[PDB]
Amino acid sequence: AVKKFKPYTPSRRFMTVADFSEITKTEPEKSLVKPLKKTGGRNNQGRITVRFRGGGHKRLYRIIDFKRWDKVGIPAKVAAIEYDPNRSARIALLHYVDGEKRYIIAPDGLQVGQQVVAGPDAPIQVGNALPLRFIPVGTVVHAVELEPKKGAKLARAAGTSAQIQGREGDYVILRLPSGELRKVHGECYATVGAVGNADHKNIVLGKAGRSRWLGRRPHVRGAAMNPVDHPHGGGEGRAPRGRPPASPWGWQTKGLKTRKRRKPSSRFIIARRKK
Amino acid sequence: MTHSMRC
Amino acid sequence: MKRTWQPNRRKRAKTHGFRARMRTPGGRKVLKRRRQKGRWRLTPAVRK
RNA sequence: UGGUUCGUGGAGCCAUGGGGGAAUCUGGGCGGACCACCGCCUAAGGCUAAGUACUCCGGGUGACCGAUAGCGCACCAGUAC
RNA sequence: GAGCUAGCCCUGGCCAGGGUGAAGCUGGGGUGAGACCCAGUGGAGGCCCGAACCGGUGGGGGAUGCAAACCCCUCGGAUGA
RNA sequence: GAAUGCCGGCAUGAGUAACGAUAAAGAGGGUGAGAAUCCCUCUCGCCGUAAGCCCAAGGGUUCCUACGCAAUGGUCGUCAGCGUAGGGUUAGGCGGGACCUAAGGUGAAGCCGAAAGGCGUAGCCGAAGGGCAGCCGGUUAAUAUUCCGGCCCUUCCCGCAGGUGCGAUGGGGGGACGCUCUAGGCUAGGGGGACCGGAGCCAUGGACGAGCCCGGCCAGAAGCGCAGGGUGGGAGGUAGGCAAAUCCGCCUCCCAACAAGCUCUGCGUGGUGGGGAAGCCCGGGUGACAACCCCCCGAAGCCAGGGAGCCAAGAAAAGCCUCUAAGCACAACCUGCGGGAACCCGUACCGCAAACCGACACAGGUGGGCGGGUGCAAGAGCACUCAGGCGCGCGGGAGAACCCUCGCCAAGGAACUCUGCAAGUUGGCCCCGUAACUUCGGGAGAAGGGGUGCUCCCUGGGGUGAUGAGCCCCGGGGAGCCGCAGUGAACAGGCUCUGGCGACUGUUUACCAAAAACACAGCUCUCUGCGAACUCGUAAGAGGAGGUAUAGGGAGCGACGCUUGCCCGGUGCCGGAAGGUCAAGGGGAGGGGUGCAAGCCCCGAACCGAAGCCCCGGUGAACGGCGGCCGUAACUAUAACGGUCCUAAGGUAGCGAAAUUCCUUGUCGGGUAAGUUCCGACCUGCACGAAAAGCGUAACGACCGGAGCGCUGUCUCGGCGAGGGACCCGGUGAAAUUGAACUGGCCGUGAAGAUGCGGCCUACCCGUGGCAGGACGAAAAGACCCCGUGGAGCUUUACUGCAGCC
RNA sequence: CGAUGUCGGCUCGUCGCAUCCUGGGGCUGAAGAAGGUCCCAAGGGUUGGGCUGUUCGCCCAUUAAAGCGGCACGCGAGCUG
RNA sequence: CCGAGGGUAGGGCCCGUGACUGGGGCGAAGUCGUAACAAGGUAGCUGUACCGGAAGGUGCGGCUGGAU
RNA sequence: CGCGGGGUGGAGCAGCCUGGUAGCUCGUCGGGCUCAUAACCCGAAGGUCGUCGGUUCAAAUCCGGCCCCCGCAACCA
Ligand SMILES: [K+]
Ligand SMILES: [Mg+2]
Ligand SMILES: [Mg+2]
Ligand SMILES: [Mg+2]
Ligand SMILES: [Mg+2]
Ligand SMILES: [Mg+2]
Ligand SMILES: [Mg+2]
Ligand SMILES: [Mg+2]
Ligand SMILES: [Mg+2]
Ligand SMILES: [Mg+2]
Ligand SMILES: [Mg+2]
Ligand SMILES: [Mg+2]
Ligand SMILES: [Mg+2]
Ligand SMILES: [Mg+2]
Ligand SMILES: [Mg+2]
Ligand SMILES: [Mg+2]
Ligand SMILES: [Mg+2]
Ligand SMILES: [Mg+2]
Ligand SMILES: [Mg+2]
Ligand SMILES: [Mg+2]
Ligand SMILES: [Mg+2]
Ligand SMILES: [Mg+2]
Ligand SMILES: [Mg+2]
Ligand SMILES: [Mg+2]
Ligand SMILES: [Mg+2]
Ligand SMILES: [Mg+2]
Ligand SMILES: [Mg+2]
Ligand SMILES: [Mg+2]
Ligand SMILES: [Mg+2]
Ligand SMILES: [Mg+2]
Ligand SMILES: [Mg+2]
Ligand SMILES: [Mg+2]
Ligand SMILES: [Mg+2]
Ligand SMILES: [Mg+2]
Ligand SMILES: [Mg+2]
Ligand SMILES: [Mg+2]
Ligand SMILES: [Mg+2]
Ligand SMILES: [Mg+2]
Ligand SMILES: [Mg+2]
Ligand SMILES: [Mg+2]
Ligand SMILES: [Mg+2]
Ligand SMILES: [Mg+2]
Ligand SMILES: [Mg+2]
Ligand SMILES: [Mg+2]
Ligand SMILES: [Mg+2]
Ligand SMILES: [Mg+2]
Ligand SMILES: [Mg+2]
Ligand SMILES: [Mg+2]
Ligand SMILES: [Mg+2]
Ligand SMILES: [Mg+2]
Ligand SMILES: [Mg+2]
Ligand SMILES: [Mg+2]
Ligand SMILES: [Mg+2]
Ligand SMILES: [Mg+2]
Ligand SMILES: [Mg+2]
Ligand SMILES: [Mg+2]
Ligand SMILES: [Mg+2]
Ligand SMILES: [Mg+2]
Ligand SMILES: [Mg+2]
Ligand SMILES: [Mg+2]
Ligand SMILES: [Mg+2]
Ligand SMILES: [Mg+2]
Ligand SMILES: [Mg+2]
Ligand SMILES: [Mg+2]
Ligand SMILES: [Mg+2]
Ligand SMILES: [Mg+2]
Ligand SMILES: [Mg+2]
Ligand SMILES: [Mg+2]
Ligand SMILES: [Mg+2]
Ligand SMILES: [Mg+2]
Ligand SMILES: [Mg+2]
Ligand SMILES: [Mg+2]
Ligand SMILES: [Mg+2]
Ligand SMILES: [Mg+2]
Ligand SMILES: [Mg+2]
Ligand SMILES: [Mg+2]
Ligand SMILES: [Mg+2]
Ligand SMILES: [Mg+2]
Ligand SMILES: [Mg+2]
Ligand SMILES: [Mg+2]
Ligand SMILES: [Mg+2]
Ligand SMILES: [Mg+2]
Ligand SMILES: [Mg+2]
Ligand SMILES: [Mg+2]
Ligand SMILES: [Mg+2]
Ligand SMILES: [Mg+2]
Ligand SMILES: [Mg+2]
Ligand SMILES: [Mg+2]
Ligand SMILES: [Mg+2]
Ligand SMILES: [Mg+2]
Ligand SMILES: [Mg+2]
Ligand SMILES: [Mg+2]
Ligand SMILES: [Mg+2]
Ligand SMILES: [Mg+2]
Ligand SMILES: [Mg+2]
Ligand SMILES: [Mg+2]
Ligand SMILES: [Mg+2]
Ligand SMILES: [Mg+2]
Ligand SMILES: [Mg+2]
Ligand SMILES: [Mg+2]
Ligand SMILES: [Mg+2]
Ligand SMILES: [Mg+2]
Ligand SMILES: [Mg+2]
Ligand SMILES: [Mg+2]
Ligand SMILES: [Mg+2]
Ligand SMILES: [Mg+2]
Ligand SMILES: [Mg+2]
Ligand SMILES: [Mg+2]
Ligand SMILES: [Mg+2]
Ligand SMILES: [Mg+2]
Ligand SMILES: [Mg+2]
Ligand SMILES: [Mg+2]
Ligand SMILES: [Mg+2]
Ligand SMILES: [Mg+2]
Ligand SMILES: [Mg+2]
Ligand SMILES: [Mg+2]
Ligand SMILES: [Mg+2]
Ligand SMILES: [Mg+2]
Ligand SMILES: [Mg+2]
Ligand SMILES: [Mg+2]
Ligand SMILES: [Mg+2]
Ligand SMILES: [Mg+2]
Ligand SMILES: [Mg+2]
Ligand SMILES: [Mg+2]
Ligand SMILES: [Mg+2]
Ligand SMILES: [Mg+2]
Ligand SMILES: [Mg+2]
Ligand SMILES: [Mg+2]
Ligand SMILES: [Mg+2]
Ligand SMILES: [Mg+2]
Ligand SMILES: [Mg+2]
Ligand SMILES: [Mg+2]
Ligand SMILES: [Mg+2]
Ligand SMILES: [Mg+2]
Ligand SMILES: [Mg+2]
Ligand SMILES: [Mg+2]
Ligand SMILES: [Mg+2]
Ligand SMILES: [Mg+2]
Ligand SMILES: [Mg+2]
Ligand SMILES: [Mg+2]
Ligand SMILES: [Mg+2]
Ligand SMILES: [Mg+2]
Ligand SMILES: [Mg+2]
Ligand SMILES: [Mg+2]
Ligand SMILES: [Mg+2]
Ligand SMILES: [Mg+2]
Ligand SMILES: [Mg+2]
Ligand SMILES: [Mg+2]
Ligand SMILES: [Mg+2]
Ligand SMILES: [Mg+2]
Ligand SMILES: [Mg+2]
Ligand SMILES: [Mg+2]
Ligand SMILES: [Mg+2]
Ligand SMILES: [Mg+2]
Ligand SMILES: [Mg+2]
Ligand SMILES: [Mg+2]
Ligand SMILES: [Mg+2]
Ligand SMILES: [Mg+2]
Ligand SMILES: [Mg+2]
Ligand SMILES: [Mg+2]
Ligand SMILES: [Mg+2]
Ligand SMILES: [Mg+2]
Ligand SMILES: [Mg+2]
Ligand SMILES: [Mg+2]
Ligand SMILES: [Mg+2]
Ligand SMILES: [Mg+2]
Ligand SMILES: [Mg+2]
Ligand SMILES: [Mg+2]
Ligand SMILES: [Mg+2]
Ligand SMILES: [Mg+2]
Ligand SMILES: [Mg+2]
Ligand SMILES: [Mg+2]
Ligand SMILES: [Mg+2]
Ligand SMILES: [Mg+2]
Ligand SMILES: [Mg+2]
Ligand SMILES: [Mg+2]
Ligand SMILES: [Mg+2]
Ligand SMILES: [Mg+2]
Ligand SMILES: [Mg+2]
Ligand SMILES: [Mg+2]
Ligand SMILES: [Mg+2]
Ligand SMILES: [Mg+2]
Ligand SMILES: [Mg+2]
Ligand SMILES: [Mg+2]
Ligand SMILES: [Mg+2]
Ligand SMILES: [Mg+2]
Ligand SMILES: [Mg+2]
Ligand SMILES: [Mg+2]
Ligand SMILES: [Mg+2]
Ligand SMILES: [Mg+2]
Ligand SMILES: [Mg+2]
Ligand SMILES: [Mg+2]
Ligand SMILES: [Mg+2]
Ligand SMILES: [Mg+2]
Ligand SMILES: [Mg+2]
Ligand SMILES: [Mg+2]
Ligand SMILES: [Mg+2]
Ligand SMILES: [Mg+2]
Ligand SMILES: [Mg+2]
Ligand SMILES: [Mg+2]
Ligand SMILES: [Mg+2]
Ligand SMILES: [Mg+2]
Ligand SMILES: [Mg+2]
Ligand SMILES: [Mg+2]
Ligand SMILES: [Mg+2]
Ligand SMILES: [Mg+2]
Ligand SMILES: [Mg+2]
Ligand SMILES: [Mg+2]
Ligand SMILES: [Mg+2]
Ligand SMILES: [Mg+2]
Ligand SMILES: [Mg+2]
Ligand SMILES: [Mg+2]
Ligand SMILES: [Mg+2]
Ligand SMILES: [Mg+2]
Ligand SMILES: [Mg+2]
Ligand SMILES: [Mg+2]
Ligand SMILES: [Mg+2]
Ligand SMILES: [Mg+2]
Ligand SMILES: [Mg+2]
Ligand SMILES: [Mg+2]
Ligand SMILES: [Mg+2]
Ligand SMILES: [Mg+2]
Ligand SMILES: [Mg+2]
Ligand SMILES: [Mg+2]
Ligand SMILES: [Mg+2]
Ligand SMILES: [Mg+2]
Ligand SMILES: [Mg+2]
Ligand SMILES: [Mg+2]
Ligand SMILES: [Mg+2]
Ligand SMILES: [Mg+2]
Ligand SMILES: [Mg+2]
Ligand SMILES: [Mg+2]
Ligand SMILES: [Mg+2]
Ligand SMILES: [Mg+2]
Ligand SMILES: [Mg+2]
Ligand SMILES: [Mg+2]
Ligand SMILES: [Mg+2]
Ligand SMILES: [Mg+2]
Ligand SMILES: [Mg+2]
Ligand SMILES: [Mg+2]
Ligand SMILES: [Mg+2]
Ligand SMILES: [Mg+2]
Ligand SMILES: [Mg+2]
Ligand SMILES: [Mg+2]
Ligand SMILES: [Mg+2]
Ligand SMILES: [Mg+2]
Ligand SMILES: [Mg+2]
Ligand SMILES: [Mg+2]
Ligand SMILES: [Mg+2]
Ligand SMILES: [Mg+2]
Ligand SMILES: [Mg+2]
Ligand SMILES: [Mg+2]
Ligand SMILES: [Mg+2]
Ligand SMILES: [Mg+2]
Ligand SMILES: [Mg+2]
Ligand SMILES: [Mg+2]
Ligand SMILES: [Mg+2]
Ligand SMILES: [Mg+2]
Ligand SMILES: [Mg+2]
Ligand SMILES: [Mg+2]
Ligand SMILES: [Mg+2]
C-alpha cells in the first residue's frame, strides 16, 4: 500500500513512500548489527570499479540467518518485523526457545507471534525451512540455497519467489524469479512462502535527491561525453549512436550475450529466462 | 585578453 | 583567493618525510641521490 | 623462441618455455639440412690465481685553464635563493 | 605530486529572523456503513522572503592593477542533490 | 657589430606615473643635531555580528626592557614586527603521550608476482570521535586554570579496618549515537527600580529634585531544596551467548509499577575566599566598613542518554558493571580511612592579519566560540552608540580641461540604442482586494488601492505575580495636534500581456560561455542464476555485494498528458547438431636423398578434422531508410481518380517560412503614424516528424524574443554642483620602448602610402598643460591562409599489430 | 604574414563636383502658375522617426532640399562591439 | 457627513466584426467507386475500437427490424 | 566554358556497355460479348531514336559540337 502525497512541492506531486504497516519495531537488535563499510564503488586499489556510487545515508548491517539448517528442529517465535536498509525485503526477528535470536528475510504473510521451525520434518507453513526434496511439488518458496550448506542465494528480493516444478534424481526443478528453469540439489534448503513487501516495486522516487539518499550518484550518458571518454562521445550538435550501441569500454550493449560459454552450471539449467 | 581575429 | 600552498605540519612529514622516503624503492633513490649531491637537508624540515 | 654474421634461409651449432622420451663406451655429442665414409670430442656436478676494467682516494707530470676561464663551487656551495 | 583542484571514505561543526500551512489527529456534519465535507489542532516540504555561509547574473571601474581574476552597485541558492 | 644571442655595467623614458581603499583631521606641550610623521594632553572623525575579545592552524622570538637609526618602512623618523644586548614561556587536574578505537595505513598466518614488489583475517598504528581528575581571585616590564591564596578533586604504592568466592586480553551488559519539531524547570545574558552605596554637579532661561551622574556582584565541599536523566524486584526451569558461568538470552509464576526505591547530573543555597564604579589626586591612590537588594525579559546553552513525529533507518573500541576458567582462597578483590608516590612534550608573541597563504607592512583567501544597548514588526538585517580598537606610513596648496564615484534639473518622456544597456520608478508592515489558465497545490506579493507620526481619554486578551499592584507581550475604540512630507533618516519588489526553449530544485567550461548544455525523477531496450554479468589488477586479491532478477551492469530517451506509423534487402545482435569453406593435428596413396644392405632422412595425394566466415531464419525505444514522370472533374483552376517506372519500404498522426525556409522583408491578417523583428494564419517543408522521440502542457527560469503601462539625464541637449585624481610647491621615485637623429607642409618620385629623395612652400631658440591624425606608433618571430615527405588529439568497413574474448 | 585590426554605428571633420536645394542663365511641344532639358555655380544648407547588426533600401511625418562620391570601404594608441 | 458625476484599476454578461478554418443546407443533366434495399450477391443493424480516397472494412459484444 | 545525369511510337520505361534486331505495360484503331457501357476476349496500326558533324561497309548504340530537361556544388576568409 504505497503512500502518496499531495502536490505541495513539484517533487511531492509524484513521490511515493512505502507504508511501513508491517513494521512493529523501529530500532534494530544491538547484538545483531555491525558497521557496514561504505565503498563509494572503490576497490582495494582505491579505483572506482562501479561508477556513480557513494554519498548515501549511513547504514548498519543486520546479520541475517541464511542457513537455518544451523538449528534444525528448534522452534522460534516471531518477535518483530523490522525495517532493513541493506535490502529491499523486510526482516523478521526470531526468538528461539533456545534463547538465541536471529533475523531472517520476512516472507509474505508472516505474523508476529507465530512460530517457525527448520528441518526435514517441519510442517509446510510460511516461514519454515526444509531441504528442497521434502517440500511438495508446486510449493512457492523463497531464500533458496543453490548448493547444499552454501547459504541461501536465490529469491531474496522483496516480493520474489521460486516455485517447485518437479523432481529428478537428487535434484528438484525450480522456476526462479527470472523465469529460468533450473535444477537445484534436493538437499538445498528453502523457506516456504514468497518474500514480502511486494509493493516495493511501485515506489516512485519522485526527485533526484531521493536517488542521492540511496547512494546513487548521477549517471551521465555516453552521448553526453567526448570521444576520449566513450564510443558515443563527440559530434557537432546532438548525434545518434552512429555505430552499434556500446558501453564505455566498447562492447555492444543491445543483445550481445555475455554468460560464459563453457560454464559447468549449464548442465543444470533447463530453460533460459523469460519476458 | 582574446587576440584580435583576422579570419 | 585561496592559493596552492596551505601548510600542514603532519601532511608535510607524512608525504616527504625521512620515513616515507625509506619505505619505497624510489624514495630511497631520492635519499641516495641527495647524499651523493651533498645536500645539507635530505628531507624537508618540519617541526612535528 | 633467444643467442651467433645468420632477419626462415639449404639453418646446422649453443641455450630452452611445451609435448614425447633413451642408452653407460659396441655408450653418446660435433665437423652448417640429410646419408655414407673419415675424423674430432666425452653433455646433463663444482672450484681455480695471473694477464683485463674502473678511479671516490694518494702522488707525479702538462706546446691544460688562469676568476665570464678551469669543477656548479679558488671565497663557509650543492650554500643563498 | 590530490597541502591547488575533482570524486569518494572516516569523524566533527554550521544554516539570524519572518512566511506558507501537507499528512495525521480531534470534534462536528454525513451514511445502512461509507466515501466525503467543515472547524480546530498539527508542523510537512530538493516550499516562500531574507542575513551569516555558498555563489558569480548584468553593468561600471580596474588593465606596468590593491589583485597573474580584484573592487562597487546589482543579482542566484540559503533544511539541502 | 648584429644571432628578439649570453653575463655584467650604465643610459632613455623622467624629476614623469606612482607613493596601495575618499574612516579625516586640528592645536598645545615635550624630546631631539634634526619632528606634519615619536611621546603626552584637549578637540574632531571611523569600526562596534568589528576594524572589539577568546581558541585552533600556520608562523617561529616577531614577546618585554635598555641602547641605536646605515639599510629595511613606498615620505619622514628621535619611532618600529628593523640593528645590538639582557630578560621572558613554570601544570598529577589545560592540550597531547604512558588509554580506546574510525576511515585508512601497517601487517605473525597465509596468498601472489621475472627482480623491485602487490595483497592480506587477526594484531598493531592512526583523532578535532570515545574516555579521563580545577574553579575563583591575586601577582610580573614580560607566564599563569601552570606561581601564590582560598576552597576542591584523580590515579598509583604501602599499611590498618570492615566486607566478599576472589580471579580475564575470555562470556554478557553498557558505552551507543539520524533528521525535523519540541515540554517542563533552570542558568548565561540583558532591561527597569521612587530601593541600597558613592566623588561630586546646579551651568545659559528654568530645576536643590522621587534631580543628574556612577555602581549595586563572582567562586564555593559536605548537607539541604528544586528540576531532570538512568534503573523493575523475587523465584523456578534452561539444551542458546564456539570452555565455564550464579551473569546475559528464552519460558513460567508472584509482587512492585501515570509511583516508589536506588542511583547520577544540572540549578539554587551553602562554611569560607574574593571582587568592588563614576569622579578627584598622582599603571597607582582615593572613593569604601563601598553597597551588593527587589521587579521584569530570557536562550540556539544546562538538566539529557528528555519527548514526539518521520524515512533516507542513523560508527567502533576501551574505561565501567557483571559472569565465571585456569588458578588462588596466608592469596585476591570490594568499601572506608591514613601515610607516601605522581613522568615526558607544549605553554612567549601574531592569529580575518604588517607576524598565517598570496615574491610586497599586497583593498584578495583563512575553521570554531563570545559578540552589549536603543529604535526600526522580527533578526546576527539597518542607523547610531558601549566596552575595546582605530584615522588605513607622504604631505602642503590650487579649485582648469578631462576621468572616476555622487547629487539636482525647465518642457518632453525611450524620440537613445543591437538592446530602456545604464539609471529612475516600485520598495517594510497592517487592512481591503485580486484575472486567464490549472497538474486544484497554485498562478499570488497577481494586479490595484487605503493605512502608517504625535497627544489625551476609554478599553480587550496573554505572560509574571497572588486571583491585585507593578512589570511585560499583542491589541481595540473615540477625540485631537503639527508639517511639503509620519516604515519623515538607514536597511527593504517596478508591473503587465504574449511567444521560443528546458517540466521542475540542482550542475557546468577555477580565470572571456551558467545556457536551450549536463543532471534529474520517469519510460524502454538489453545483459546478468551468483565463484553473476561488468570493472581495476600479470597475478593473488578486490569492487559488484556480505547484494541475488521487485537485484546488479550497459545503452537511449528525459516530469506529466495524448501518442510513437511503414521497411529486416545491407550492417549489428539473436537463433539454427544440415550443407559449403576452414588451422595445427590425424592419415600416408605415391615419390625423393643416401647407404653393399639392414636402415637412416625428406617430400607427400584422397580422407577425418574447431571457432570464424558463407548459408537459413528472427529482430527497430538495434545501425539506419521511409520515391519519380505523365494524364484526368460540364467556366477556369485544382485533381478525390487513373497509367507507368522503381524500391527493402516509399514519411502515417501531429506540426510547419520553424532555435529548421535557400528564393525571403514569401503571402494574408494583427499590433504601429510607419514593424526585414514579434504574434496569428496559409503550405511548392531548398532541407519537420514520432524515445539522436512527435505534438502539447499548469508551475518554474539572473535563459532568448516581441509589446504595453509606470518612471526616468537613455535621448532632444545639455547645465550646475560634491568629493578622489588631474594641476602647482616640498619628500621618495618606476615602466614598456629605444640603430643613431640636427625628426615640418604640399605635389611628385621611390619596393607601389616619405621628417630623411626632387621641386616648391613654410618655419627665430626652449618648454608647460592638453588632443590623438601620422611616425605603415608599442606589445606578441600571424593564433587566419599556405608550405614542411613537422607534431599532437580524435575517428573508421585505411594498414599492421596488441590486450581481451572465441 | 619577427601583425598594415577587419563591417556597421557614434563622434569629429575636410575635400571633389558628374549639383539635391538656394543664386544666374539658354532652349522648350515655355499663355500664366508649375514643369522638362541643358549651361554657369561648391558660398552656405541638405530634418525627425518605424524595421533590420546592417551598408543599402522600404515605409511614416515633414522640407527649399531631404545630393552622389574621396579621405586605409576617412576616423577602435577616439568610443562602441 | 452624504452626494450627481468625473477619474484610476480590475472583473462579469451581451452584440457586432476578423486573416484563416470546421462542418451544414441548397443548387436539370460533373469525377470516383457501389455501402444499403432481393440471401443486394460478405444478412443487416448496432455501442465501441482500430484502419482506409470515399462510401465503407475489420475486431468484440448485442438485436431480429434476418433469409433459406 | 564548376560537376553529374537525361532526351527513343500518344504516356511511362527496355534496348546503348557488347555497332548489323527497335522491346514491355498502358493508350489508340477494327471486330466480338451485353438491351447497353465498363471489365473481359480476338486482331491491327503507330517510334526513321533531341539536332548537327565525324568514325565505320553499316550508328538509337562508338566519338565530338549544339539545343533543351532535370539534379548536385559554391569552402577558408
Ligand atoms: K579557418
Ligand atoms: Mg505522490
Ligand atoms: Mg490532488
Ligand atoms: Mg512494511
Ligand atoms: Mg557490538
Ligand atoms: Mg585494502
Ligand atoms: Mg561500472
Ligand atoms: Mg562510484
Ligand atoms: Mg539490494
Ligand atoms: Mg526493508
Ligand atoms: Mg545445486
Ligand atoms: Mg520506478
Ligand atoms: Mg541509503
Ligand atoms: Mg537510475
Ligand atoms: Mg543521464
Ligand atoms: Mg556530447
Ligand atoms: Mg560536449
Ligand atoms: Mg582521460
Ligand atoms: Mg573511441
Ligand atoms: Mg557518435
Ligand atoms: Mg554531441
Ligand atoms: Mg545536426
Ligand atoms: Mg555536443
Ligand atoms: Mg537533431
Ligand atoms: Mg537515434
Ligand atoms: Mg548514423
Ligand atoms: Mg559499436
Ligand atoms: Mg551451481
Ligand atoms: Mg536465464
Ligand atoms: Mg579554490
Ligand atoms: Mg572558501
Ligand atoms: Mg588545505
Ligand atoms: Mg598538522
Ligand atoms: Mg593537523
Ligand atoms: Mg594531514
Ligand atoms: Mg602516503
Ligand atoms: Mg614520512
Ligand atoms: Mg629495491
Ligand atoms: Mg652540514
Ligand atoms: Mg627528500
Ligand atoms: Mg643473432
Ligand atoms: Mg641458424
Ligand atoms: Mg625443452
Ligand atoms: Mg664410441
Ligand atoms: Mg650410438
Ligand atoms: Mg648436442
Ligand atoms: Mg666438430
Ligand atoms: Mg670436436
Ligand atoms: Mg669434458
Ligand atoms: Mg697460484
Ligand atoms: Mg703550455
Ligand atoms: Mg694562459
Ligand atoms: Mg670573478
Ligand atoms: Mg678567462
Ligand atoms: Mg672536485
Ligand atoms: Mg659558475
Ligand atoms: Mg662562482
Ligand atoms: Mg653561502
Ligand atoms: Mg586537497
Ligand atoms: Mg588533508
Ligand atoms: Mg539555511
Ligand atoms: Mg493553522
Ligand atoms: Mg485528515
Ligand atoms: Mg498526531
Ligand atoms: Mg528552499
Ligand atoms: Mg514570502
Ligand atoms: Mg545594472
Ligand atoms: Mg586582467
Ligand atoms: Mg568585489
Ligand atoms: Mg552589493
Ligand atoms: Mg533559511
Ligand atoms: Mg532566498
Ligand atoms: Mg537534513
Ligand atoms: Mg656581421
Ligand atoms: Mg630585448
Ligand atoms: Mg640566440
Ligand atoms: Mg642577455
Ligand atoms: Mg659585476
Ligand atoms: Mg644588464
Ligand atoms: Mg644600473
Ligand atoms: Mg644619456
Ligand atoms: Mg631621470
Ligand atoms: Mg611625459
Ligand atoms: Mg604607474
Ligand atoms: Mg600604484
Ligand atoms: Mg571602502
Ligand atoms: Mg595635527
Ligand atoms: Mg617627524
Ligand atoms: Mg625628523
Ligand atoms: Mg602620540
Ligand atoms: Mg581643545
Ligand atoms: Mg614565516
Ligand atoms: Mg633607518
Ligand atoms: Mg650603526
Ligand atoms: Mg627604506
Ligand atoms: Mg610599501
Ligand atoms: Mg635622538
Ligand atoms: Mg616575554
Ligand atoms: Mg596543579
Ligand atoms: Mg610510566
Ligand atoms: Mg606485484
Ligand atoms: Mg599511522
Ligand atoms: Mg583523543
Ligand atoms: Mg586531560
Ligand atoms: Mg573545581
Ligand atoms: Mg583564574
Ligand atoms: Mg543502542
Ligand atoms: Mg549502534
Ligand atoms: Mg559518536
Ligand atoms: Mg529524515
Ligand atoms: Mg551561575
Ligand atoms: Mg530587553
Ligand atoms: Mg543453562
Ligand atoms: Mg532445543
Ligand atoms: Mg551530562
Ligand atoms: Mg578599586
Ligand atoms: Mg580602605
Ligand atoms: Mg546553535
Ligand atoms: Mg544532550
Ligand atoms: Mg572495529
Ligand atoms: Mg592460604
Ligand atoms: Mg564485594
Ligand atoms: Mg616513563
Ligand atoms: Mg616539558
Ligand atoms: Mg602561557
Ligand atoms: Mg576577510
Ligand atoms: Mg574567526
Ligand atoms: Mg599585527
Ligand atoms: Mg606562489
Ligand atoms: Mg600600509
Ligand atoms: Mg592584507
Ligand atoms: Mg549594556
Ligand atoms: Mg525590521
Ligand atoms: Mg587617513
Ligand atoms: Mg579599513
Ligand atoms: Mg590648480
Ligand atoms: Mg567611493
Ligand atoms: Mg555627493
Ligand atoms: Mg533641490
Ligand atoms: Mg528633466
Ligand atoms: Mg512614457
Ligand atoms: Mg509619461
Ligand atoms: Mg545584448
Ligand atoms: Mg526603501
Ligand atoms: Mg488576464
Ligand atoms: Mg483567479
Ligand atoms: Mg495572463
Ligand atoms: Mg497558459
Ligand atoms: Mg485553482
Ligand atoms: Mg488610520
Ligand atoms: Mg512629532
Ligand atoms: Mg523584495
Ligand atoms: Mg532548467
Ligand atoms: Mg538546460
Ligand atoms: Mg521540452
Ligand atoms: Mg513537460
Ligand atoms: Mg534551491
Ligand atoms: Mg569560465
Ligand atoms: Mg576557459
Ligand atoms: Mg584559466
Ligand atoms: Mg590562468
Ligand atoms: Mg564573465
Ligand atoms: Mg555556454
Ligand atoms: Mg542560472
Ligand atoms: Mg554542462
Ligand atoms: Mg529536466
Ligand atoms: Mg611480472
Ligand atoms: Mg562491500
Ligand atoms: Mg562484501
Ligand atoms: Mg518522460
Ligand atoms: Mg538530460
Ligand atoms: Mg524532465
Ligand atoms: Mg492537459
Ligand atoms: Mg532492415
Ligand atoms: Mg532479415
Ligand atoms: Mg538484418
Ligand atoms: Mg566450423
Ligand atoms: Mg545514413
Ligand atoms: Mg539503410
Ligand atoms: Mg503508412
Ligand atoms: Mg498513425
Ligand atoms: Mg511554412
Ligand atoms: Mg513571415
Ligand atoms: Mg514550428
Ligand atoms: Mg528544414
Ligand atoms: Mg526565409
Ligand atoms: Mg534569409
Ligand atoms: Mg514585409
Ligand atoms: Mg498590420
Ligand atoms: Mg507555398
Ligand atoms: Mg509551457
Ligand atoms: Mg507553462
Ligand atoms: Mg531555470
Ligand atoms: Mg536561467
Ligand atoms: Mg517595452
Ligand atoms: Mg549626462
Ligand atoms: Mg571636484
Ligand atoms: Mg609654480
Ligand atoms: Mg624631490
Ligand atoms: Mg626612499
Ligand atoms: Mg645619427
Ligand atoms: Mg644628430
Ligand atoms: Mg623636432
Ligand atoms: Mg617641425
Ligand atoms: Mg616593384
Ligand atoms: Mg604604383
Ligand atoms: Mg608620397
Ligand atoms: Mg621634411
Ligand atoms: Mg636620407
Ligand atoms: Mg639628407
Ligand atoms: Mg638623391
Ligand atoms: Mg630632400
Ligand atoms: Mg626638397
Ligand atoms: Mg606650405
Ligand atoms: Mg610637456
Ligand atoms: Mg609639469
Ligand atoms: Mg603634457
Ligand atoms: Mg597620434
Ligand atoms: Mg597612428
Ligand atoms: Mg612596420
Ligand atoms: Mg598606425
Ligand atoms: Mg598580448
Ligand atoms: Mg621562434
Ligand atoms: Mg611567422
Ligand atoms: Mg605567434
Ligand atoms: Mg595563403
Ligand atoms: Mg608524403
Ligand atoms: Mg618534400
Ligand atoms: Mg607529418
Ligand atoms: Mg600523431
Ligand atoms: Mg566481455
Ligand atoms: Mg600580413
Ligand atoms: Mg617587432
Ligand atoms: Mg607587432
Ligand atoms: Mg547616438
Ligand atoms: Mg555649394
Ligand atoms: Mg537601416
Ligand atoms: Mg560598405
Ligand atoms: Mg537590405
Ligand atoms: Mg520647390
Ligand atoms: Mg562617401
Ligand atoms: Mg572598396
Ligand atoms: Mg570591401
Ligand atoms: Mg575605422
Ligand atoms: Mg578598441
Ligand atoms: Mg570600427
Ligand atoms: Mg592603433
Ligand atoms: Mg588613435
Ligand atoms: Mg595607430
Ligand atoms: Mg463633473
Ligand atoms: Mg455490407
Ligand atoms: Mg450493393
Ligand atoms: Mg458486393
Ligand atoms: Mg450484403
Ligand atoms: Mg482492414
Ligand atoms: Mg574550357
Ligand atoms: Mg546498358
Ligand atoms: Mg549490341
Ligand atoms: Mg513497342
Ligand atoms: Mg541500326
Ligand atoms: Mg567544399
